[PDB]
Amino acid sequence: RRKALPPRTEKMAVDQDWPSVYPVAAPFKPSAVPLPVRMGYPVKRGVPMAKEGNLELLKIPNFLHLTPVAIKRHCEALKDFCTEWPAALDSDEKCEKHFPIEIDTADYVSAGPSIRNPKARVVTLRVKLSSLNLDDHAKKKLIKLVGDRYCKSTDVLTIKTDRCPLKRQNYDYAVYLLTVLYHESWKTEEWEKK
Amino acid sequence: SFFTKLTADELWKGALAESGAGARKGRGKRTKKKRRKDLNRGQIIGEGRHGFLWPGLNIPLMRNGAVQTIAQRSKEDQEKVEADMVQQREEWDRRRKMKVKRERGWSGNTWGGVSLGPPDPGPNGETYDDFDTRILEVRNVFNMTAKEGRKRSVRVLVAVGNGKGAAGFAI
Amino acid sequence: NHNTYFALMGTLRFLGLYRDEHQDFRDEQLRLKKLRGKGKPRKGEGKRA
Amino acid sequence: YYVDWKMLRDVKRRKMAYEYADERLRINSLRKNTILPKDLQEVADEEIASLPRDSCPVRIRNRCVMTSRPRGVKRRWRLSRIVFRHLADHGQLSGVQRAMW
Amino acid sequence: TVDFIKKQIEEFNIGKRHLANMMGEDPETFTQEDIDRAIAYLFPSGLFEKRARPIMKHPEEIFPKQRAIQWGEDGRPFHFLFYTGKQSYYSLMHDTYGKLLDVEKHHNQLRAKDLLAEKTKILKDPIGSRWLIKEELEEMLVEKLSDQDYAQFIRLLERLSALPCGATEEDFVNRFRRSIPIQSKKQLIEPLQYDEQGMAFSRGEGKRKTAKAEVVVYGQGSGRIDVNGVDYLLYFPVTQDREQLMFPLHFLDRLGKHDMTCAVSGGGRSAQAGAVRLAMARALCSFVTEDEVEWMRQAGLLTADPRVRERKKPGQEGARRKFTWKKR
Amino acid sequence: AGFDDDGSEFHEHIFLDKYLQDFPKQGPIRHFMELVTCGLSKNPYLSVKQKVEHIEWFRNYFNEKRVILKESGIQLN
Amino acid sequence: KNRAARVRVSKGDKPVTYEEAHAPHYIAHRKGWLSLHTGNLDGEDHAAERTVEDVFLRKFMLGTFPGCLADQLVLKRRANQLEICALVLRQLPPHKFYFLVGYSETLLSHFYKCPVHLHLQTVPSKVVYKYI
Amino acid sequence: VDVPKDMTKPEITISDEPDTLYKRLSVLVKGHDKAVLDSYEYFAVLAAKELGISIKVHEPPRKIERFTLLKSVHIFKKHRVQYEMRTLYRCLELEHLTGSTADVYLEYIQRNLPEGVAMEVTKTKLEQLPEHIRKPIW
Amino acid sequence: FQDDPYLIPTSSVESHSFLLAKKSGENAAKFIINSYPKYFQKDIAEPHIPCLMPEYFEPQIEDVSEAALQERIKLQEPSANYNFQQREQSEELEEATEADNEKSKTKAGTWRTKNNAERIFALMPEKNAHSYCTMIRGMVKHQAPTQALNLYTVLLNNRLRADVYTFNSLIEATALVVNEKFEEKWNNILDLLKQMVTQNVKPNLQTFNTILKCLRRFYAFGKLPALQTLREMKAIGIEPSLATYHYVIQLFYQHESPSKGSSLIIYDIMNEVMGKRFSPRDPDDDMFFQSAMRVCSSLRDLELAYQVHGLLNTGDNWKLIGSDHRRNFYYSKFFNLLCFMEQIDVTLKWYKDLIPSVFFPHSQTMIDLLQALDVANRLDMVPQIWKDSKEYGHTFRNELKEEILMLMARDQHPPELQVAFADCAADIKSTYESQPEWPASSLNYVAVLFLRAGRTQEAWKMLGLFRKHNKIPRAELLNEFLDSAKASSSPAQAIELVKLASAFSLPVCEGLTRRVMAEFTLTQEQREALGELTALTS
RNA sequence: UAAUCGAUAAACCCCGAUAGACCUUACCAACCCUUGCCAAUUCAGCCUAUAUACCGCCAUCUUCAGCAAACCCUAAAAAGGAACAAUAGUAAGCACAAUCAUAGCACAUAAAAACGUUAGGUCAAGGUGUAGCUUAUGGGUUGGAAAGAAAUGGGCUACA
RNA sequence: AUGUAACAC
Ligand SMILES: [Mg+2]
Ligand SMILES: [Mg+2]
Ligand SMILES: [Mg+2]
Ligand SMILES: [Mg+2]
Ligand SMILES: [Mg+2]
Ligand SMILES: [Mg+2]
Ligand SMILES: [Mg+2]
Ligand SMILES: [Mg+2]
Ligand SMILES: [Mg+2]
Ligand SMILES: [Mg+2]
Ligand SMILES: [Mg+2]
Ligand SMILES: [Mg+2]
Ligand SMILES: [Mg+2]
Ligand SMILES: [Mg+2]
Ligand SMILES: [Mg+2]
Ligand SMILES: [Mg+2]
Ligand SMILES: [Mg+2]
Ligand SMILES: [Mg+2]
Ligand SMILES: [Mg+2]
Ligand SMILES: [Mg+2]
Ligand SMILES: [Mg+2]
Ligand SMILES: [Mg+2]
Ligand SMILES: [Mg+2]
Repeated sequence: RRKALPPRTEKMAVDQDWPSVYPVAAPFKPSAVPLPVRMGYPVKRGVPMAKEGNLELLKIPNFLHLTPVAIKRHCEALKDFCTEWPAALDSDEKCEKHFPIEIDTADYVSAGPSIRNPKARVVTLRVKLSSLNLDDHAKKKLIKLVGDRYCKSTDVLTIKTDRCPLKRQNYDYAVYLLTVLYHESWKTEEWEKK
Repeated sequence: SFFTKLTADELWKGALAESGAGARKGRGKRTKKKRRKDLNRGQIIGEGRHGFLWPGLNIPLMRNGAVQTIAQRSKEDQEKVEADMVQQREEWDRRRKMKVKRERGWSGNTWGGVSLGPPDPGPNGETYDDFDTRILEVRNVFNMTAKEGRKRSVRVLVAVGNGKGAAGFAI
Repeated sequence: NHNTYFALMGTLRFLGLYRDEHQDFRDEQLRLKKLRGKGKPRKGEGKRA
Repeated sequence: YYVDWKMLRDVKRRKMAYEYADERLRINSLRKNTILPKDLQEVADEEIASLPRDSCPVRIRNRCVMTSRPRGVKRRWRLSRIVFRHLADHGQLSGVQRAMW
Repeated sequence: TVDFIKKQIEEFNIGKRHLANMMGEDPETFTQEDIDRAIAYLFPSGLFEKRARPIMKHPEEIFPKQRAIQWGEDGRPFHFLFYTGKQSYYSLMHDTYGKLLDVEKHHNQLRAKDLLAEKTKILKDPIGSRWLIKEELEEMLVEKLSDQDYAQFIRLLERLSALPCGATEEDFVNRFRRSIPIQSKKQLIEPLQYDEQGMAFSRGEGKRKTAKAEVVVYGQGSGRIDVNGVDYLLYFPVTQDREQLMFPLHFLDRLGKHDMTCAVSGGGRSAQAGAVRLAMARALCSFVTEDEVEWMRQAGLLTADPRVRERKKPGQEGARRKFTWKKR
Repeated sequence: AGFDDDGSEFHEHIFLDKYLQDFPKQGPIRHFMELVTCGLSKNPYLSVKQKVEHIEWFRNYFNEKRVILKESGIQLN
Repeated sequence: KNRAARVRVSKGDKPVTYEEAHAPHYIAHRKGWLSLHTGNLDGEDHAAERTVEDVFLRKFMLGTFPGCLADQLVLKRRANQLEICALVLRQLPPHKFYFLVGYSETLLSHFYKCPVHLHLQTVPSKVVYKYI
Repeated sequence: VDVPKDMTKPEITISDEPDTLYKRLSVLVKGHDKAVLDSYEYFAVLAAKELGISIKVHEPPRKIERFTLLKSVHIFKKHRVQYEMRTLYRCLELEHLTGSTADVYLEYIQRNLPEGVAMEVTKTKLEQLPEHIRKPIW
Repeated sequence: FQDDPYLIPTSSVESHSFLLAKKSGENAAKFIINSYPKYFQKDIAEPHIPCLMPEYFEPQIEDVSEAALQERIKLQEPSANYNFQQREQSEELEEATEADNEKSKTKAGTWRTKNNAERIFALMPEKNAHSYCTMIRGMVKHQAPTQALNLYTVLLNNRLRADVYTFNSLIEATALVVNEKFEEKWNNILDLLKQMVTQNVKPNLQTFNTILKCLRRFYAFGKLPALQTLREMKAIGIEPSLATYHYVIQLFYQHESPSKGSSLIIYDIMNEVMGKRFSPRDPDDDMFFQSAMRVCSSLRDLELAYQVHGLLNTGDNWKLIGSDHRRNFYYSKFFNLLCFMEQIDVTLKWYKDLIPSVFFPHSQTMIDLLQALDVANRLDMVPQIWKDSKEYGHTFRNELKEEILMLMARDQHPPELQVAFADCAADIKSTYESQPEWPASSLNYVAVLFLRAGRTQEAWKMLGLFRKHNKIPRAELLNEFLDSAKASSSPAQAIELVKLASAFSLPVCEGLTRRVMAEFTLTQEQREALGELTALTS
């Protein structure tokens, strides 16, 4: 007993909305799509293949759940979740006076059962040295203490930490390195007078 | 070793060796006979040698309006169903080893005098069941080519006739 | 883990949810060989007998 | 079943390598340092030589995971070149194509 | 297959309406480039063959033009040249020869009445006229032709067009006339730029063998060139490379009237010198008038050098040289 | 996500000085152990319990082998 | 002669699918990839495990839909969920289609420890691109 | 015309903790084909303009990783078959952006990531000073 | 379900079949996982999903009683074997292991119940708060309330209090056995409620819900103490349950058939209901939407159905109706109301929203669109719903052929729709002549359709094909097609009609004969008229 | 020598090997184990023979343009099938061509190159038909694989 | 200048 039904194209209305049909990621099922779409290399007398029984349309990624009207609806839904950026921090220079420390961290996404990427442990802490209370002699001791991590042109200090298993432990170790450099830069010891 | 194995089409194509160089020119037919049997014929899809009885493949979903449970037949039922399968296999073998008798026209091995029934209908829908066609000569004719060397071309001569006075011959 | 792969797929083959054409081919060829009469001997009978 | 007895022996060799991997590290730490006394170092050579043979990382052979070819294997896919070509010409691997420039 | 074409037309219209619905645009102004970017957004195939990408167009454009039914229900053919095998092509030759005979008869009547009121309009060379390609004539006649038949038809068309011309016959001929685009190798002269009280400075880009060169030149200074912050003599010790730096200025007799500064990256010394030479040549077009720009073109300054190092082939040594081939 | 490394902080991973308390303070044992603990501080892939296991293995090794340190030529505790 | 992933020219009667009708040098020119996943990029890891999972999926679907499977699978990997896209003939009852769908879903979810989707399109016969 | 009523049920709880501020957030997507990356760029820019982010997108140069393999099974080293992997990059720069907006934008982009691509996010954030540095000296 | 048209279920039986097939596939694959756990031991997912691991149904330690007891309890027979193994080695089971074993016996499973009772009380003085709990919910299923009352007495000797489920099952046990006196059980329920207040236990939602469940199956006029119970619920501040509200609707529905005062009380209280978002925290909330639609289908009102549909749509759509069976009951009576108490413009618009999506029609909702279009005089709408009912209604089609086709003669036929009429006739009368009782009413309808369409030969062929089926229509059809052939001047058809009517003895053969003398006088065929008379007299 | 194998005219000779100190290793000498990887199997396992049985992957003619299903004709037909001012040839298709890549055309390169020939290479990537073992042609451990009387191919460094 | 002796439709 064989049964055959016409697809959803005949029952599809003119003014029906598409995000109600396609909520999430889909394999481009051709029965629910009313568009006659053709892809494939044609024969010299032939035409490209239609949407039924075609694996190239099954291979291709689809943006049918990302139609622009659906983008407007979804972003109007996410509008309640977002918060406003401060008006006083609009400029890079005022950001430089207010928040001098910037921290580069990375998160990675991949298709697979495993989440962990070993390069995700890295933490790169950058500080402009003009925003601190280092003295002259303490500043010179800071450059001779840290060496290559300080840029002589743009006057920035960059500490990259890798050794800790977690990004929070790397962040704590980097900010610990910054504060121990600050506390040990001011110390004048007995061999510093020679 | 599960990744190592292959597909039945590849296995049969490597087994019968129909594309080999022996059958190409005519070098074959000395000691060459391979038979292809479809192994997916008598499969009930859910049949297994342990004998598990599945609610969708082997037996239907609903009994007395209720939902059936996953069950297993008895061992005695297992050699009964296995006996039915293997007896189907020698039934297929008995049907396969039976050969149709070839009606001889003039001699035992020649094609002279053998009839081929009515000729094929034409493009206009005309159908000729009253004519009969007979082979008078079969002859293997060879040709010399640049690539293949010997090129065997079978030519035959037949006659058609309805028995009412209309007859013809062709090659 | 090829052992677990082969064991799982063999158990599915005998439980009749997966159908394996290659082991079907080996079973049919061994059946034809035993029908012809040239099979695998018992362990220990080959050399002295 | 693995496809070959060489594959089976390499699985066992990797197993004893993981089982004894820490002790080789601990002994070779004593071995590869010149601050340690030589009287201790020759002893450390004695317990590194008394270890089982198949626990060493140099006995680990990179074979194909499909057909166990001993050589011609790409390290990224762990596949032999014939099997890699067989899956690559059928388009079963993403991003791999016949090269044209 | 006519009803198939009508079905394709109507479901193409319905699918166009659904595509306008799912984009949220105006369906009355929804056009073919909108369809193209719509399909390129919704089904984004990255494929090197441009014909293998997903398309939804007019079914008349996609489906090939088909032969109609050639006979009635009684078996009688509609057209009187059906038994020639090529009815449309031979009807076209019949119509062309009928027009040629009518032209000859009308011109004989005009000769008898002693009037020559026609003119030779065969020369459409300022328009850039060409006849139909055999593929285009096959598409028009919806039938396969041959090169000999095509040459026969074109020489009959020349026979018709070389005669005195009537308006109907010129309208018949101009169906088969095609126009070429504009043929010109004249470059676009970049206008001079004035910036912060500096007069007549120009900019040029050069590329030769991986070396990219920016050259900016001032017409208000003396003759010196500053390459990458150092002097040209220090940067290019090679006298040949300094001659490459000379060559456009000595070609235009303006060696000391321009002050240049340069930024070149990549390649070696001769590649950088050639890139700087091409960049100075392209930068000097603003100062220099049009006939001397063409003189530059036939001197070969303004044309880029396509000689790029080839790829090494597998089984070979240096992309031409193979290994030592042993005969036995 | 899901791996907190048993709630450990960076000070248990970096500074291993509190497990070096029972060692000969002036010999080559301190040299060897500060190289080892510098390696354990630099290593990202290894857990703190296994680092304690490595230090206790080294302690156990130097505890079983005592006489060879005496005939080495330097006296170590 | 080049013989990889090609169908040989017979008398003119063998039906051919679009993927079998194109030579491997048409991959990413005219035909695409039957599997899409992350691990084959430039600076990305874990390609071999995805490769062996790909292989085991091809053999398991080929033996799980015996004869009613038309042609090669489409295997999509997108944020740990694995989409298996199939062309299946109208051979078996839809009872048996849904039985095998639920069975394959639960079995592969518990075997690769990841969420699985089984997406099917069921066709009358093998789709013919050329010859015939 | 069958309209279900009161579809909205949000759960937003505002904590007393100050929200994290990011200076910049770089999204580098890598893919195999250009059209998917182009359409995904259009999607991301449209979501960015409706969220009010005012972003800049640039294309980093591609790199191609090439290798050579043997053509035959047994012995033919003169004739080789070469393979090619193509990766393409698109980079989104996100400037002057907050924490909850960062989270919801990133997860909306992440759940709408297609099958054949990957991406890295690089977050540089705003933090004034630790509590042991501000103005003490030992 | 997969929305591929081969896999789209045509009917509700096919929908249930496909869903249970997928569930059987899930159960079969999980059976494979639990049968062979060693093949799934390897973990690839690093965040380590615990539900994806295979589950062990085996006891961990075999011969140790204190572990093996609870191990075989947490999986009936195994718990009994573990208890027997603990008892045979003189190992004393404590008050917790015996409680778990008694709970495992009561959750699964009548002489073994008394044996388990002797096991509970004879060996150890096991605590009341497990022992009476287990046994009193056991003899609810095992039908023995006297022992439950005896355990209640034994509990009240031993100073311990009675919880909410105690008075639940005990009010059920006292109420369910009635020997010709309902007041003696109602007063006992009142005394148990008073002692529930006395023993310092707060009476829960399901306590008064269980009292109402007791009140349901005895009196139709026992709804006054049910209303006082409902108001006592609203007094104490606990939000009332939808099972309770369903049971109130059940009594007031039983009272609805004599008088509608109970119905207006229902409508007032649901008018109080309709403004709240709902959280179904009760297990018995399944038949609520069944009964609240049953009262509306009984009293034929629809604005109430509008706001109850909004109530279904408001909080959460699917979690308040338990089964697909009661869900198609809901939608069938919902369309039974909406078809005739609203207009066609919204009826056809919710027709395409509900019927091809939610459930496929049964016969009660098949007949009613047919009577609604016949009331509203809508003839254009017939072929599309016929093509729909061909899909969803193959079972009821032969039973409802006449009731489908009875609309076709009530209206008048303009000449624009004759293609649709001819197709709707031709598909039915090709399918049921290619095979099946087929009535003559459809012959009347098809003949008046081709009479209005002006086609004589196909209608004559159809009547001739019906009279090859060894039965005849009535003579009004014969006169109607005789008028059709009289307007078209066809004498041989009239000859065949009258000959095969006189051979089959119609009662109005005299009228047919007089009509064909009129026909043959009009067409001047009086010689063949006299020939027909000669044939009839022979 | 106790001590692998294959290739071995163009189309072998830094060739399987984009790779041998043990491992790889299939070789040899000593020792050992025979339901001996697996859920099960009067069964596993074999780098044992046949590339003259094969599939899979290729070399060569070859940057040669031809191959071929289905028809038609020849005062027979083994076979052949064209004359453009045209004298029997139509021909779906595969090759060539066209298209595509080397991020703009163009050129060039790459890629492609049909049917077939050399019973051309590969049972040792892997599976396999047939023919041979099953206390051994199978499975493990240890130790060893020399060497140049000579000839020759391809390279590197030079002879300034 | 030559190249013997086991090809099967
Ligand atoms: Mg004979
Ligand atoms: Mg093997
Ligand atoms: Mg190695
Ligand atoms: Mg060179
Ligand atoms: Mg060999
Ligand atoms: Mg040899
Ligand atoms: Mg040779
Ligand atoms: Mg050895
Ligand atoms: Mg060796
Ligand atoms: Mg061996
Ligand atoms: Mg060969
Ligand atoms: Mg050989
Ligand atoms: Mg040609
Ligand atoms: Mg010929
Ligand atoms: Mg052809
Ligand atoms: Mg191009
Ligand atoms: Mg070219
Ligand atoms: Mg090439
Ligand atoms: Mg080409
Ligand atoms: Mg040979
Ligand atoms: Mg073999
Ligand atoms: Mg060489
Ligand atoms: Mg001689």
